[PDB]
Amino acid sequence: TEFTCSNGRCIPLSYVCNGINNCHDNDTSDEKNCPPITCQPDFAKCQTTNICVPRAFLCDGDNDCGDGSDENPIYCASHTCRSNEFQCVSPHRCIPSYWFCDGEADCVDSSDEPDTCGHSLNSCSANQF
Amino acid sequence: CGDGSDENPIYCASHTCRSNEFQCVSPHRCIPSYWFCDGEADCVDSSDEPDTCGHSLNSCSANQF
Amino acid sequence: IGSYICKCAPGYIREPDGKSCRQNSNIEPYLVFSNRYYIRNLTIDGTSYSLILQGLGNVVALDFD
Ligand SMILES: *[C@@H]1O[C@H](CO)[C@@H](O)[C@H](O)[C@H]1NC(C)=O
Ligand SMILES: *[C@@H]1O[C@H](CO)[C@H](O)[C@H](O)[C@H]1NC(C)=O
Ligand SMILES: *[C@@H]1O[C@H](CO)[C@H](O)[C@H](O)[C@H]1NC(C)=O
Ligand SMILES: *[C@@H]1O[C@H](CO)[C@H](O)[C@H](O)[C@H]1NC(C)=O
Ligand SMILES: [Ca+2]
Ligand SMILES: [Ca+2]
Ligand SMILES: [Ca+2]
Ligand SMILES: [Ca+2]
Ligand SMILES: [Ca+2]
Repeated sequence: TEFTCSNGRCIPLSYVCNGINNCHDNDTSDEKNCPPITCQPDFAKCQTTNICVPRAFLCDGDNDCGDGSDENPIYCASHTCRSNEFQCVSPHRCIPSYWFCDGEADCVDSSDEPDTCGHSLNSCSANQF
Repeated sequence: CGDGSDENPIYCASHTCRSNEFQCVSPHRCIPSYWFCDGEADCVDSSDEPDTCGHSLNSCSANQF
Repeated sequence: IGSYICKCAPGYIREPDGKSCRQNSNIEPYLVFSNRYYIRNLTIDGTSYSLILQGLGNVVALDFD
């Protein structure tokens, strides 16, 4: 069930050609034998590994490439917000404006709905209960 | 950027061409379509105007010389 | 390597929990269910309960378009 590398370290056989040098060894013996890991259109590759990721992920704010190849601050810092959204002090990630005072923390910092929103009220139709 | 920080292949490889342009085998850089057979090498490889374009012709107005 | 990430498809945004997703459209999703004589409308936010139709004979199945 396992494969061994030049450093006296062993990894599952399936991991050998997964596209990441799991052995971290001098010879890079797990990936060294594997074929060309091509990447499909509408996908992108990461500087440190032979991984293929959809372009939508490139500036979504999540470290999808383990090396941080996506979310490169030069290209991704271009974002803007509050055209139809709301902003939070936590790492940038903007949410539809109506969402902020709705009564559930849409942001990790919960800055979307402090007491400043104002105390809640509700109403019903005249023919209802 | 001297380090090649710009032109990062992940982001910049998204380019497309020939909506209104023409393409050359030399490094990607597309030029307006009309430019290719105009008679001056708009591309470093001069692939924009090989003999395939066809031998040139010109015309003038009936009242001219 | 050493962890996982959760992704919400287009039209969905991700909650602080990381594991959960919420829907981006403003219109409230609602539930429609039918008894023998009634078709009822209930909102997932729990704020509203209303009637679609009454007096039907036996409403055994519903679908929408
Ligand atoms: C690989 O091993 C040789 C001999 O032990 C060593 O000199 C060299 O620096 C190593 N290279 C890397 C990249 O680990
Ligand atoms: C892999 O890359 C080659 C070029 O190196 C071709 O473009 C091929 O079509 C690619 N295959 C896949 C499945 O993406
Ligand atoms: C958001 O981005 C747009 C892009 O056209 C504008 O630059 C706008 O000024 C930005 N909003 C803010 C708050 O600066
Ligand atoms: C150029 O880019 C556009 C972007 O919408 C299309 O993907 C189009 O298919 C591309 N052209 C070619 C020749 O592939
Ligand atoms: Ca591997
Ligand atoms: Ca990302
Ligand atoms: Ca909220
Ligand atoms: Ca030319
Ligand atoms: Ca993992």
